Amino acid sequence: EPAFNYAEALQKSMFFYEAQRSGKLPENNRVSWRGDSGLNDGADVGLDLTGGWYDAGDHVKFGFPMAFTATMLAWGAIESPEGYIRSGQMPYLKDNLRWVNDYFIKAHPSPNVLYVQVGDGDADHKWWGPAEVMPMERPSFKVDPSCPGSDVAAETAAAMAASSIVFADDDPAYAATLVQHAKQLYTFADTYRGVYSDCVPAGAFYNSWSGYQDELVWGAYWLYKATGDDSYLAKAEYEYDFLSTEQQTDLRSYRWTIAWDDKSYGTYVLLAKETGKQKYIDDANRWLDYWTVGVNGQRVPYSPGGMAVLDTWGALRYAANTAFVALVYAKVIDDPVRKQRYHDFAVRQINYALGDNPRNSSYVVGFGNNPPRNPHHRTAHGSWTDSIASPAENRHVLYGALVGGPGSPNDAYTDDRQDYVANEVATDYNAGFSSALAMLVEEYGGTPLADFPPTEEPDGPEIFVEAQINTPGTTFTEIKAMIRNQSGWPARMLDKGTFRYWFTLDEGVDPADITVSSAYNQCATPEDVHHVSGDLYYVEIDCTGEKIFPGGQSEHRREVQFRIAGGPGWDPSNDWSFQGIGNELAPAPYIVLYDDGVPVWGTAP
Ligand SMILES: OC[C@H]1O[C@@H](O[C@H]2[C@H](O)[C@@H](O)[C@H](O[C@H]3[C@H](O)[C@@H](O)[C@H](O[C@H]4[C@H](O)[C@@H](O)[C@@H](O)O[C@@H]4CO)O[C@@H]3CO)O[C@@H]2CO)[C@H](O)[C@@H](O)[C@@H]1O
Ligand SMILES: OC[C@H]1O[C@@H](O[C@H]2[C@H](O)[C@@H](O)[C@H](O)O[C@@H]2CO)[C@H](O)[C@@H](O)[C@@H]1O
Ligand SMILES: [Ca+2]
Ligand SMILES: [Ca+2]
Repeated sequence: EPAFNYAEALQKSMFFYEAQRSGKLPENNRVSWRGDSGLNDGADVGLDLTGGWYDAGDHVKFGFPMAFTATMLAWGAIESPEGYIRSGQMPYLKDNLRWVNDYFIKAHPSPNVLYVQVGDGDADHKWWGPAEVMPMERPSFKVDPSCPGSDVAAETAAAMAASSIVFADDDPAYAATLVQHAKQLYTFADTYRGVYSDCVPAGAFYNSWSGYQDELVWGAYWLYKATGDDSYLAKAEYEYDFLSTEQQTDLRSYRWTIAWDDKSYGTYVLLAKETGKQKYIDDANRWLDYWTVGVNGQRVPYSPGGMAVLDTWGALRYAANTAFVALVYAKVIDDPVRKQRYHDFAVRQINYALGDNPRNSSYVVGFGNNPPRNPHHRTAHGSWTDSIASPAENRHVLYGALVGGPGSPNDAYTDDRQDYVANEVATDYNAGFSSALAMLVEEYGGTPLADFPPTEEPDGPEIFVEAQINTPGTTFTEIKAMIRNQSGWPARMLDKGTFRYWFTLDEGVDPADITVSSAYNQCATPEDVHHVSGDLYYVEIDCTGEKIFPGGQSEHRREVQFRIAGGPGWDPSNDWSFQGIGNELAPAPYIVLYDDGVPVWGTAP
């Protein structure tokens, strides 16, 4: 039996990806706390750019890492389709890949034009709240021959190519369409050279630190696989010689690893696997050795707990990416010693992430023992006051998300939501991780949870009305009502609200003489009252036009003070809406709040 249930981890990983979706969500949506969002993406350029994935805990749709994630996800499915079949996750993987690939098609309106970003990094990062109610404008950026982006373009080509292979048997039509798009994108990237971060304002988030050379090799190889066109393999091998060497030696880079920016490492193994040339094998060997035994005395930093810590930001992601590729290489190399080394290294790194560490805790949200509970994720947190600090605990469980983890080689970590360097989550963080999981399911087995996902229930009323007697009076009843929108299942706008306060006509009180005034009212103040039947009447406060949403202190609520003066004879004790209203602001169950005529809170007479 496996040390950890890899099938379950994988199953949750796929759920995470579904939680990262943007656009109009399907009817079959598994994440109850996610609603439609980014519905006007692309409007600024008259295009429909809805869909795709939110990059991390933020809401900007960064094309570069989104494309990479897609390729890594497809890669793992090509390596171990059995792993996805066994864990019963194959349909979800295809579903997730279809989601991001549909978007890529939407974003490629012509052969040499690719939209690589929707949203502004700074503006988007200045606000902290659920995606469904984002209040900022989201500009769409692109790359064309006038300002190319060979890296992002070639990656998107690789993404669509690799996926076409996955859909090949299921949807030959779809597969063909991805292949067609991929060729155009690769051509565009090879013909118009350039770094995409020179054209789109993503440099502060996903700067093209290595250039496009690695993507030209990467993209070529994958198109080769999808098409079978030998010229593509030729293209890859040629471009391979132009890869980055290290410091002073003529040796190709071996001290880092494959991630959204640098695909050099992937190509070492991929071409070695394809051709079997010593040239590739040496590079792949040197890289994987630096991560295991070391080369020339140098070795990637290791913690006492056994974790390979490459950098501070998203440490587990790097180790996980290497763990996957290592497993892939472990099957092609004949060397018994190396095969063991790489394979054992991979299982160790994945196991560490799943719980086998000094803290004996999982680093995969919602999985294992003592998992993280507060990752740096806006929608998962569910703040309604534009604050990362409130509420204390994330209101949702982002099942399957792999956190950054220990940024230093000391196995230390603190589940702090405000730590985006170690506690943020991301689509690419789970890319290499998921592929490794699929390989491990095929080998060590595991079984998915029959009843998953659990259906979360709201942590209280989401949209309600609170009230208290503002000023005591005997010929009138002055109320201080506070409309609230703290929704999270999912977050929703409340722009057509109205509420009713029912009261009973008293002996000696002429309705004609009843007045409704206010000294402070963020909504409208009505002139007359409304007779229902008999002695039953009601005051209607109109808040339509007011955008009440869980995204700020003043945004989520509307204060309405209102005095109903009836003169001598006025008696609030027989009034329906008055039941329960004390001197402290508290939910008023008898004041009905309506969203466009539909009751959302309270009970009517
Ligand atoms: O020089 C060594 C090596 O560098 C490689 O590039 C690194 C780069 O040095 C490093 O700064 C960068 O760090 C990224 C990180 O990988 C990424 O996960 C994170 O993403 C953020 C994003 O910036 C936010 O906007 C938001 O969306 O959240 C996410 C997740 O937190 O951002 C940081 C900073 O940009 O990673 C690069 C890739 O490893 C070169 O590729 C390599 O060739 C060099 O040898
Ligand atoms: O880019 C780093 C990190 O920023 C996070 O948003 C920050 C924002 O950059 C800062 O100006 C503001 O004061 O605080 C917010 C919240 O920490 C963003 O949420 C991360 O995704 C991103 O990785
Ligand atoms: Ca690159
Ligand atoms: Ca009365």
